[PDB]
Amino acid sequence: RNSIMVTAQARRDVIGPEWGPDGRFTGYASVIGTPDPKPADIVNKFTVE
Amino acid sequence: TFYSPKEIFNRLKDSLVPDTGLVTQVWADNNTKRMDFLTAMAEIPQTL
Amino acid sequence: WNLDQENLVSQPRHNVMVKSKLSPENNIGKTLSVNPFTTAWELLTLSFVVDWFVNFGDVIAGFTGGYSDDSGATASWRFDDKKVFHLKNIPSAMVIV
Repeated sequence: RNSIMVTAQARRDVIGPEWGPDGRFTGYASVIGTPDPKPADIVNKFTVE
Repeated sequence: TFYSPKEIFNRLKDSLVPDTGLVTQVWADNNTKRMDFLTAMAEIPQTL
Repeated sequence: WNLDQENLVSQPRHNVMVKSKLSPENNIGKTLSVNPFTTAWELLTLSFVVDWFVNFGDVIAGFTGGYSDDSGATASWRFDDKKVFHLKNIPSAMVIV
């Protein structure tokens, strides 16, 4: 059961691996329409002269 | 959201300051060592 | 900002060092030299040898009077901090400083 916990916690892969061919799903999330884009992650750099 | 790296650098640069306790301790240590050295070299006249 | 940590913590490596020299007042110069003859004894002289030895003796006499020197000290810091912060209730948000 705790193994299934961790499996269900293996979710959050925005769109998890789809439902198994026999429904044998994994940590997975189902999308409705075009998923919302994630904005680009930025970098802030400074140089110590 | 967060600060800019340059602002953080300014904060850190203004924040740095020598530690009085550490400086005092190192003065004490070097003072003890220098007392030992000076006492040790007091016998050079005996060598000559 | 809802950072999981509400206070930025920086751990520097702080250096405190003091060193002194403590040398006397003497003539540690020319006297510290190789044999005036070494391989040049064939210049026959004894007066010059007397001069060398009397200079050495006078130098070794005039060293006791004075003894003092100075010291130096350095204050240093070096940063190597790379911290992370959860957005509170949003671990997906990643902030690296």
